[PDB]
Amino acid sequence: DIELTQSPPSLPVSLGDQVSISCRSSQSLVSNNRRNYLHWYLQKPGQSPKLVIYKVSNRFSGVPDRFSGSGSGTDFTLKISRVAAEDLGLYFCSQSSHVPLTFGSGTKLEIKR
Amino acid sequence: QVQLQESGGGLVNLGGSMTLSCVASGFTFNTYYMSWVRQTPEKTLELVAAINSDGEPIYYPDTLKGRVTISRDNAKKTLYLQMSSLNFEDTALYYCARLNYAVYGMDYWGQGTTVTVSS
Ligand SMILES: C[C@]12CC[C@@H]3c4ccc(O[C@@H]5O[C@H](C(=O)O)[C@@H](O)[C@H](O)[C@H]5O)cc4CC[C@H]3[C@@H]1C[C@@H](O)[C@@H]2O
Ligand SMILES: [Zn+2]
Ligand SMILES: [Zn+2]
Ligand SMILES: [Zn+2]
Repeated sequence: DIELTQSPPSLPVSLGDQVSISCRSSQSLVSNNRRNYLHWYLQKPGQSPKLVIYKVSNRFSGVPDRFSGSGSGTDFTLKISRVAAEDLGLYFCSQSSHVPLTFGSGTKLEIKR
Repeated sequence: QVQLQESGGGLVNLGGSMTLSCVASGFTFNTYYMSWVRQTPEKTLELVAAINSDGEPIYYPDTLKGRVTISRDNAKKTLYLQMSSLNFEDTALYYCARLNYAVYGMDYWGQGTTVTVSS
């Protein structure tokens, strides 16, 4: 199936940092009619996954302007311009371009040492 | 507000069966495609099954094929998941997630219900 490799696995941050996390697709998301159906979820600690962005760049309902997404083909990026405590948790990318719908290896956003 | 509340998890012996429920509120349940996603201890997420608003399964992983059933009760605004012959690998956090037409994917997710397979 389509493997979604997220880099880095873990990202230590300071509040107010601007970060970019990556999602690399094992196959092109532009090979069919469903071009770059690549979404991002945030699983805050002790909470359910929440939709952040879908279809690369679309901010879901309630998602602040500090979040943005880019990419086409196989390399997608999620950028957070001023990390807040509410942004910490596990970020999973997801693809619905090819059957079946798959989930990424995750990037844990956590406070730095 | 869109709400999804899963239930039915607990302890199951090796080779046992589980029946999960997910009661929906804050939206017209009957017009939405629904899914079950499990999260292993490693935090890995995997789609277990998806069903159209008509009550027709639209996806099962080849591996769970034969031991899984996804159903819905539109009138009770409830989604179900049945799994048999549980093995150690079935131990997970089971989430019900709504499917969004514009996303072509999950939008809202419940709180999950834990299934712990035992020996
Ligand atoms: C899981 C899946 C990718 C996601 C696809 C999806 C995602 C959202 C969705 O939204 C639903 O869209 C319906 C429609 O298209 O009319 C609307 O009526 C509903 O309100 C809405 O819940 C419908 C569908 C249809 C089939 C799903 C695929 C089946 C698998 O093979 C594949 O891996
Ligand atoms: Zn694969
Ligand atoms: Zn794979
Ligand atoms: Zn196995």
